[PDB]
Amino acid sequence: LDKEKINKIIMEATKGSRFYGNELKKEKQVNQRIENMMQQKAQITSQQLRKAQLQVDRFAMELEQSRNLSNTIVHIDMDAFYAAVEMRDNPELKDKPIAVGSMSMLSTSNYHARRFGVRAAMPGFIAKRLCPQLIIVPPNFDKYRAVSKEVKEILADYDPNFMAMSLDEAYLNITKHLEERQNWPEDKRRYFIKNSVVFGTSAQEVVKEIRFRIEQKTTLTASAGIAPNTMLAKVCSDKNKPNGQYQILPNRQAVMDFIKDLPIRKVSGIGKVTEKMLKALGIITCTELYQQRALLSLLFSETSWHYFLHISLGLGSTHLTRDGERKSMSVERTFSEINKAEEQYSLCQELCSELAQDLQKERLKGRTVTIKLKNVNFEVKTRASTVSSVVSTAEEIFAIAKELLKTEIDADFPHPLRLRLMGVRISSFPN
DNA sequence: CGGATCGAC
DNA sequence: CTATTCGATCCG
Ligand SMILES: Nc1ncnc2c1ncn2[C@H]1C[C@H](O)[C@@H](COP(=O)(O)NP(=O)(O)OP(=O)(O)O)O1
Ligand SMILES: [Mg+2]
Ligand SMILES: [Mg+2]
Repeated sequence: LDKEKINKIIMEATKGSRFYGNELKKEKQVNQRIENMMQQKAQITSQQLRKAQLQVDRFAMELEQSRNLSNTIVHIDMDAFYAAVEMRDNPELKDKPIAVGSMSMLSTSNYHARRFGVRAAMPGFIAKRLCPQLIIVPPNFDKYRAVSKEVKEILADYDPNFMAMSLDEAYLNITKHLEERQNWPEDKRRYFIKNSVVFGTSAQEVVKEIRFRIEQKTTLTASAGIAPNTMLAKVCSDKNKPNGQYQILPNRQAVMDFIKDLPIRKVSGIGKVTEKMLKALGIITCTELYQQRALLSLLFSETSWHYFLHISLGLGSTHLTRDGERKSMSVERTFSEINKAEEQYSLCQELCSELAQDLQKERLKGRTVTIKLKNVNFEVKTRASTVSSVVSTAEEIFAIAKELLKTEIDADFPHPLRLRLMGVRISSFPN
């Protein structure tokens, strides 16, 4: 299906739903927030622009002088992960458009199915109108967890302090390994086919060995970026996907040529909204994000343009900080409509139990409790409450969440809360 | 601290 | 029928 009929059936199948109501309502807030930003752009003077241009470029120099090309960062990323796993272990599904999910939602889809526009975060029933030969197949998370464990075993040989960002993804710092690998015999870097193969001394070659070894161990392909920092590496991981690599060599000129024409969306952390907002200023590539740096220092907060300047100069993180301790834990469930008050309490109590069980497993006790309610028109509320002494057991949590939900049914009274999702989150853990 | 929004997988 | 855990950030 073509790049016009896709958008045409999505609209055809979304039109007039309670969900699409809420999507239009979210679109206005965004367009308004843009309209407000264009009001500010109108009332920015020339003297302010030149006043900022100096202050920004004083900081840009502070960044540029401390640029760091000494480290070799790799990003590994599995291809069509949940789909690949399901394809691997069910031969029939190969050479056929699949998607892991339910009719309600799709985690992912394989590349065959992506040519019909079916993608991650699409509902099933829409993906079936886009492609009636789509086989939707339920997720087996425990397999995907097991498979991930198999790749993390390989990745640990190259950087034992690697950073598993997810099941399917990971940042590595292979700098220490590249120095050690320079003077290794062919015995230490030979691998047999599941008949023998050796891999070189270069970084390209280390990553070719890694990707090779994953394929022997899991029968799954992965893609990989190479670059002097994490931000770049993540983007060149996407470059030659599926089943490929890219290296941005460690020199300023090579960094900048890659950056030069790079759409800002492809940077991790710039998403749908930011793209549309910056696009209203005529910024689509990374060089344009640089040119407009001064203007941006006035329209956006300090950290937000501090980020945009790192992006424009091709900069990012150059050492992986061993994943820190969590700030919150949560559980939430979607269902067909609930509206009787006593059911909603029962349901909350159940969530507060699961959340207590989970805390039990990691031994954590928090001070803040936060319910989340989403009604049949997809309008989300969040209601929170922080307490002196920490809490942890199913009763203590429920005690607090009960009252927050009381306030909500009582506020809409005499009308009932017609809700489709409920959640409970605990936060404010100790030092 | 409470609440909404954004973004990633 | 049918649109799914967590950190970061901004603002009151
Ligand atoms: N919105 C979502 N909701 C639930 N699960 C999701 C999801 N998006 C992704 N996942 C799950 C399903 C995915 O298998 C897994 C990895 O996410 P990616 O790396 O972003 N996507 P993939 O690897 O499938 O394709 P490729 O990387 O080739 O683009 O996370
Ligand atoms: Mg992937
Ligand atoms: Mg992005």
